[PDB]
Amino acid sequence: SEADEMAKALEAELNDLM
Amino acid sequence: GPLDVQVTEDAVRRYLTRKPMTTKDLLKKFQTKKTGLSSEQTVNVLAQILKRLNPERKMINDKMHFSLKE
Ligand SMILES: [Zn+2]
Repeated sequence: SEADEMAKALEAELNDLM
Repeated sequence: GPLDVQVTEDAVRRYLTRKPMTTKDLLKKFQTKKTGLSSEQTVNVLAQILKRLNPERKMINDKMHFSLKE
């Protein structure tokens, strides 16, 4: 789902991404 | 009704204070269909908020949940 993608993107973002 | 769904630290804090939530759980509270925000804008502002709040992290159902519930 899109929510799943956004969640991964958010969690990956928390690793100090963009 | 003067003074709707907006991605704010206040809102996130209130949700996380009520109960532990995963990243997916939180994202569901700020749907792009209501904010009009792109998925990228949503992820970006939520990231800044979660970084500042640095909520406790609890494992529930084998999944990490953020929590401000004591
Ligand atoms: Zn605690």
